[PDB]
Amino acid sequence: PQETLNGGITDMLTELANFEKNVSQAIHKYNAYRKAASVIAKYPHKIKSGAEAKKLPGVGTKIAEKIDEFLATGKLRKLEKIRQDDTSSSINFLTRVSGIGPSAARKFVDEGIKTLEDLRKNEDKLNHHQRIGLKYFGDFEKRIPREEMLQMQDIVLNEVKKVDSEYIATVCGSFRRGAESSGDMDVLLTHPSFTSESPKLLHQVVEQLQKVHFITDTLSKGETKFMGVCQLPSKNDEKEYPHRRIDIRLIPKDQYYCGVLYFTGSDIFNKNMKAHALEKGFTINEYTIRPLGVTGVAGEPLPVDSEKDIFDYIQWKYREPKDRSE
DNA sequence: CCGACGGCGCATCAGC
DNA sequence: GCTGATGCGC
DNA sequence: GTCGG
Ligand SMILES: Nc1ncnc2c1ncn2[C@H]1C[C@H](O)[C@@H](COP(=O)(O)CP(=O)(O)OP(=O)(O)O)O1
Ligand SMILES: [Mg+2]
Ligand code: NA
Ligand code: NA
Repeated sequence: PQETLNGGITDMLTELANFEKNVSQAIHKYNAYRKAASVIAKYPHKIKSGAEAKKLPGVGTKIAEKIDEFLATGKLRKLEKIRQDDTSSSINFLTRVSGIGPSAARKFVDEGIKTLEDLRKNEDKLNHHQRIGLKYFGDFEKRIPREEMLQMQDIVLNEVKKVDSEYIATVCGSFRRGAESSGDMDVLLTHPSFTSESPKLLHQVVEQLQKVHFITDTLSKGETKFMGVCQLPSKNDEKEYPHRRIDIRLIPKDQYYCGVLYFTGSDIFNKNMKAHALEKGFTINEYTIRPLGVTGVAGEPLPVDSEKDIFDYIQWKYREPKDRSE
């Protein structure tokens, strides 16, 4: 539904979420406010009262009261107060830097470091990840048009196959679901030589992507997970492309399609679909699907060579990534 | 009333 | 030096 | 903050 509908309420609730996460360090309250914001965002009527909102799952007594105040006055006193608080507003702002969480943000502000400018002046106090987040502060907040995501996929699949034609690589996330923009790029990688039974398999791929100057920085890298930065090549005379976030995950072959399913999402759909599998005698996670015995004891992971196999264990019919919004 | 609300890879800290 | 905890992001 | 055992 249109934002004008309840956008004021949803904006209020998201701002509250952010203060709970970044300032109060209350992650579960952050998620409570986000859940309330989502269900309200999907509500196809302009909310007239807190009572009306309370009928939705995730909206309770306190949010109902906040909605009543917002509706009667057009603001929320406590949010107005938080906004003008130099300490709170600065802490909340610094967490937009990738690598600066609530703990780091609090410490910086405690010592007089409140702005990106102060961060620039204080490089020695920033760890590697934080320096990268600062460097690309603006770029990391931009979204990625699907047309660029396709150019990016083109490079990733080409270079992976060039390293070893037996690798399998799948760009997952919202992109695989057919979205017209993405926040970042998620790549799942596997290889026949890597099973749960059985490295350098990930390194070889990261190395090649750096060699062709697609990967530009590294946030973290181990034997199964890479998190870093990449950029599309620019044409002479054209404005250069923003730097983008990319993650690459190496997963065992025998867990690969459970991973593709899971990392394609949405979370709504995942959380959603864990359900059916249960009621049908199955426990599912990002790695495996296992049968639940008559007392609830999990059996060995079931064999899986496709996304559809998973649906076929729970007697469902394949639903394309296109239709997995929920 | 009162505990769950996701869990885990990687980087870095804290303590030994 | 090593092992476990914490912070962070997802 | 909300839900639910
Ligand atoms: N809070 C959560 N709980 C459970 N699962 C979650 C999750 N957040 C993300 N996931 C899962 C599903 C995503 O497809 C996948 C990657 O999460 P992602 O952060 O890359 C979001 P996509 O779903 O990629 O949107 P976007 O990138 O275009 O903005 O991991
Ligand atoms: Mg993504
Ligand atoms: Na951050
Ligand atoms: Na952030």
